[PDB]
Amino acid sequence: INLKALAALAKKIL
Repeated sequence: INLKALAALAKKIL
């Protein structure tokens, strides 16, 4: 999935 990549992406905002 690139949705939990998407959640990890919001996630890597800090």
